[PDB]
Amino acid sequence: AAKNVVTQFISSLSASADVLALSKIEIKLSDIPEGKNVAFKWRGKPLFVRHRTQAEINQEAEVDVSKLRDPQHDLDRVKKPEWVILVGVCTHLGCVPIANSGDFGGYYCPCHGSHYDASGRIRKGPAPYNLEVPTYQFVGDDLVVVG
Amino acid sequence: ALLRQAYSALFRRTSTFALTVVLGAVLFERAFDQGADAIFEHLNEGKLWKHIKHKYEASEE
Amino acid sequence: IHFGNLARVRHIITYSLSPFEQRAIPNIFSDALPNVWRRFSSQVFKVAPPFLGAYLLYSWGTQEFERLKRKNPADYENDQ
Amino acid sequence: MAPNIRKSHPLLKMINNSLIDLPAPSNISAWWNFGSLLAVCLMTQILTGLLLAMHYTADTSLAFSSVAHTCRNVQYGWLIRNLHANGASFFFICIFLHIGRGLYYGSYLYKETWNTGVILLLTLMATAFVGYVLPWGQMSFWGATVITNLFSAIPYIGHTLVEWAWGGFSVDNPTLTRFFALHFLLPFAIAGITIIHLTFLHESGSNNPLGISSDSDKIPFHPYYSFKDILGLTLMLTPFLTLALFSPNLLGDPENFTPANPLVTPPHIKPEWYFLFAYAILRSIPNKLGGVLALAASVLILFLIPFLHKSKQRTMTFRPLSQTLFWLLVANLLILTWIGSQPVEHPFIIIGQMASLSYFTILLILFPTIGTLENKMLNY
Amino acid sequence: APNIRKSHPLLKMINNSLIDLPAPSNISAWWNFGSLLAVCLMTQILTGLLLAMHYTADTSLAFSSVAHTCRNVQYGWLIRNLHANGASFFFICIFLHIGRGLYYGSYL
Amino acid sequence: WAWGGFSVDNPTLTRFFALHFLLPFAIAGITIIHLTFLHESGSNNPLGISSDSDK
Amino acid sequence: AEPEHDQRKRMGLKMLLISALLTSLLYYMKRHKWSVLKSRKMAYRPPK
Amino acid sequence: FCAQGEWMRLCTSTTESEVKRAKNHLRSAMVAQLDGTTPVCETIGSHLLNYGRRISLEEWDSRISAVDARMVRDVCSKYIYDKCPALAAVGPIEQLLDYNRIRSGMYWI
Amino acid sequence: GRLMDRIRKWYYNAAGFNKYGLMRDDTLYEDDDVKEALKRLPEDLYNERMFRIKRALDLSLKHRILPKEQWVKYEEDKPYLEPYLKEVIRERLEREAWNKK
Ligand code: HEM
Ligand code: HEM
Ligand code: HEM
Ligand code: HEM
Ligand SMILES: COc1nn(C)c(=O)n1-c1cccc2ccc(C#CC(C)(C)C)cc12
Ligand SMILES: CCCCCCCCO[C@@H]1O[C@H](CO)[C@@H](O)[C@H](O)[C@H]1O
Ligand code: FES
Repeated sequence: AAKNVVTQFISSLSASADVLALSKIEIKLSDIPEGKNVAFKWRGKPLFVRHRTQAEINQEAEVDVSKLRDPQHDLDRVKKPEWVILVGVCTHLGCVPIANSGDFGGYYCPCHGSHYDASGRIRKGPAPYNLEVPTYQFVGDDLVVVG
Repeated sequence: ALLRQAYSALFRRTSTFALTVVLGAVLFERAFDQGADAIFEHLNEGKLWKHIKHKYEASEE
Repeated sequence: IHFGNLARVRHIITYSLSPFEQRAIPNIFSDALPNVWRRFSSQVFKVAPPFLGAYLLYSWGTQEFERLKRKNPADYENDQ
Repeated sequence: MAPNIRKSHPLLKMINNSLIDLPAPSNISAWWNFGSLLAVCLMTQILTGLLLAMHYTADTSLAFSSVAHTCRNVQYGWLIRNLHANGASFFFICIFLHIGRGLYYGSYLYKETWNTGVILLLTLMATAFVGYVLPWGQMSFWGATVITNLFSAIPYIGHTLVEWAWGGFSVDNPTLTRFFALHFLLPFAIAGITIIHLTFLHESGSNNPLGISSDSDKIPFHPYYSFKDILGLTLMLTPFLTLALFSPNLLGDPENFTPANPLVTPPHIKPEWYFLFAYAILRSIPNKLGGVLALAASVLILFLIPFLHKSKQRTMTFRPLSQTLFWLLVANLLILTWIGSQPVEHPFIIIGQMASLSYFTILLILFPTIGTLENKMLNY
Repeated sequence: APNIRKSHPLLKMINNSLIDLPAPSNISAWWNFGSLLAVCLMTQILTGLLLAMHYTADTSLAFSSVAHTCRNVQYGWLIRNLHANGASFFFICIFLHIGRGLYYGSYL
Repeated sequence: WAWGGFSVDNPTLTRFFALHFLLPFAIAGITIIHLTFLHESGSNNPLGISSDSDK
Repeated sequence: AEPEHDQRKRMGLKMLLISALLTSLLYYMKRHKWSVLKSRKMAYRPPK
Repeated sequence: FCAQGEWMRLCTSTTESEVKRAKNHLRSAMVAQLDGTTPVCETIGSHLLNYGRRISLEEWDSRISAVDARMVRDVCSKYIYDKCPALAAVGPIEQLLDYNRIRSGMYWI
Repeated sequence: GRLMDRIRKWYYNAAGFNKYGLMRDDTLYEDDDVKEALKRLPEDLYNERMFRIKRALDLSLKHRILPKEQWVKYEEDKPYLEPYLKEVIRERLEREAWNKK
């Protein structure tokens, strides 16, 4: 009896049904064409899912792994090259970037500069790290489940 | 000698002492407030609404 | 009950006077102040030192921080 | 039963044996005034706090404005709000002098009174930490975020204990609501535990500044100390009110006049003065986990003092080497406090680790060592 | 003192009111409501806190916060039931406690 | 004064929540006093006669 | 930002005056009672 | 505590019953001081020396009979109420303490 | 040479209990050993220590000290309790050691 009541009460404090309901989001890769960045709402913060053309994935390989503050090549960030999924928040002071623009074609944080490439890495600017890459995976050649 | 008078009439009998504190408080409040407010307003001439109020107080439109 | 069990005391006499027969704050100059000085003196060289050292450290670190925000002309001497 | 009803009555008897006929050393100084202040301080917080809670709304969408409505519409809400917020600092100022006094006069040799004391400090800290989050301003949110995220640094059971505390994935409404509950509850635990604190204390009675038995000279609490404390109360109360009435926001971050925004990190996320020193020690150890332990240890270190006493004498009154070491430590703390308010950059970074290092050394190694050495110089 | 149950400033209190405390050998079941009342109290406070961590005191959200607690909070519905019904158990107990005292002149 | 206005409204709800959170604690506190007075005499028993002979 | 601005300050005035008055009074009183211990004299008279 | 208590009663709530009896005691007392030739001589020697004449029991009695509650209260108040007394204590006196506490026992019944 | 002596005499004045008219042994923290030792003191040495201590406490509350003339001098400080205290500890260590064996 004790084990149960405690179990029940303790658990009453963990995330509730409504909250877990937004725990994760599933996006359809079919709605996102290449060369076009689509942003969705995940956990109150913007979620970046850009369809990388075979062209953009190239500009990517051409990146000096040991010439960036947060040293990481596309390899370590994504999974499917044509697919990049980031957490739309500048790693500096929590602002939301702007895709396609910037000195590296990726994203630009209009707060203090912080330029991010097409792979979401801090280039020119104050930001310390590169846009965060959250947990996820794929399901069928058209669905992805972030979170 | 007020001190003696005071002691005898006011501070000796504990019942009269309380009475003195109570009636003493009432008078102290009335006075203390008036004085403080006076010091505050003087130190702030022409700044308070009390002062400028007359300009729009039935003298406009 | 804590009064009467405290200690075994023998042969000590004490004299005291009602509060109404004496002055509340007596001999301010002949006794009070001299001692206030006495006390201050006796302690100053124990307390003051580490606070003074703390100050300097503060002062240095503060100023040193601002100096590092200023520009060093020797970075633009051949920038034509 | 007994002649006077002050000794027979089951209740008055309790009031009497702890505030009237209670034996107190004839020579305790002002440093012994902080106990009552702490107590009075506590009643004041609870009183103002309740008055504020009757107008607050614990909901992200209404917190900030409920507080504003309280200041702008409620009769004297602004005053009550000031008193409560500033009352917190008075509380910590008092607790630090209370703690100091005990360290300098070896009061901690009263182990249980000491230990309950450390628990009082800890509870108090938690109380303010949750209270601060309530107005839901920028610093309210980010402090809440920064500090609760630390637990995710504990191995395996980390990311969970955290998502359990928040009630979700980030400091959000479910966190605010449980913090209000906690903030309402802890002060009572404090009052309760204070009764225990004074109970153990009364087993021995008070210590005194010369640290030698004062049974040879004891005086009744009333009127001696009842008067001395009331005087102490008015003397501290003056700076308090002067601050809370003339410079209401001196000690507070302006960033907290901006409604919390999860998408905007403030430039300088620093705590209220009373937590600065700890925040400094925290950042002294780069490594999420080490820094945490260092933080824990910083306050928990207090539980070891009683066992690190080597002197043959109780107080530091007649121990000049210990006295400078003692004031060195105090100064040490001012510096950590200062470091806690600065960014994480040179020279502050190095100075930080020094002060943090010296802090633990002074208490773990020097104090016990100088103490022994001093014993030898008395030919003991 | 020999055993720490009598010397210790705290255990001593626990001992003189729940262990070595002198009680009549013949008290009946009507003397059981005191403890129940007590236990009952600890239960209310406990469930009450658990509920207060999900309630919102605002006319525009009170009703629904309670509903949100029952529908979304893990066992909120249980906790809610227990608290609400616990109130009655409390009163039932208090009336029997009062009765008992009137019938046996405890009020003396 | 008790409603905080002219009718039972939000200002009343908020102060009631505060009161509802507070009182149980006063109860627990007062219960300690209840049991304290009680222990002065000890419990009464169903026959209403001194039970010192059998405790 | 803070409408109470004026009332708050007017209040600070009242608080200081009263504070000044009460603190002095209580200091005297504290002293008056303690006078008994402050002036107290003792002596050790063993049957020596 | 009890003693000082009784003094406060004297100043604030004496009863005719109490004075009535107190007077009979006092009479038998003055009379008992003239029980013998030495004790009557002691009286004479003293009276003259102190009052500048002799005071007969007949007189003492006239004065003693005029005393009543209302009177006792006024006199005691005049000599005891709120006065700062003189205290002498000898022996294992640790439990008797503070002149302040004793002084405060000099007022309010 | 006379270093140890220079130092000790120095610390002795540095501390300053003598300004209260206290003997070094008067300032000892009263733990268990010291408490037993005090029970063995002869009636006269006990009442003397008692007065010295009560005197110091009165000076403390008064925020005064003794006139320089009355200060206990380093070389005139009588280690009245040290002898007893040392034996008390010796006796304890005997027992402690014997209950191990
Ligand atoms: C809400 C918190 C606290 C309250 C209300 C409180 C209250 C008191 C009171 C009323 C006293 C007696 C008067 C005095 O000596 O000041 C006291 C004594 C004491 N307290 Fe606390 N205290 C608190 C926190 C602490 C803390 C944090 C510690 C230390 C870790 C502590 C250590 C002591 C000790 C050891 C004594 C004995 C003093 C002596 O040497 O005589 N207390 N406290
Ligand atoms: C140990 C006692 C307490 C401490 C140290 C304390 C501390 C605090 C702190 C630090 C804040 C932030 C104030 C600000 O800057 O805006 C606060 C807010 C609050 N406290 Fe307390 N508090 C205490 C007790 C209470 C109690 C007992 C209640 C009522 C049950 C309470 C209710 C509130 C409320 C309603 C707020 C939000 C309103 C505001 O922001 O001013 N507090 N408290
Ligand atoms: C939260 C409310 C209460 C609690 C927790 C409480 C608790 C207790 C407890 C633990 C006892 C001892 C065991 C027993 O005799 O049942 C007791 C005894 C008693 N209580 Fe209460 N009580 C409560 C309310 C009251 C009320 C409302 C009354 C009556 C107006 C009352 C009258 C008594 C009396 C007179 C006794 C003596 C029993 C005897 O005859 O031996 N109690 N109570
Ligand atoms: C003497 C103990 C208590 C009694 C008699 C009691 C009784 C009740 C009652 C009559 C309700 C209405 C329940 C319903 O039918 O919807 C209620 C609601 C509530 N109580 Fe308590 N309560 C107690 C203690 C507490 C405490 C200590 C807290 C937490 C600090 C609390 C928090 C709540 C909350 C959050 C509600 C609203 C949720 C709901 O409606 O179920 N209560 N309580
Ligand atoms: C709600 O967060 C806060 N409450 N309070 C009162 C406060 O100062 N903060 C804060 C606001 C901003 C930055 C902070 C950094 C560290 C801490 C802390 C701490 C402990 C408990 C470990 C001593 C609190 C911060
Ligand atoms: C140490 C205790 C100091 C208490 C000071 C009490 C003074 C508060 O006085 C306040 O002044 C305001 C301005 O006129 C008025 O509006 C308030 O009604 C009045 O209560
Ligand atoms: S927040 Fe993006 S550059 Fe500063």
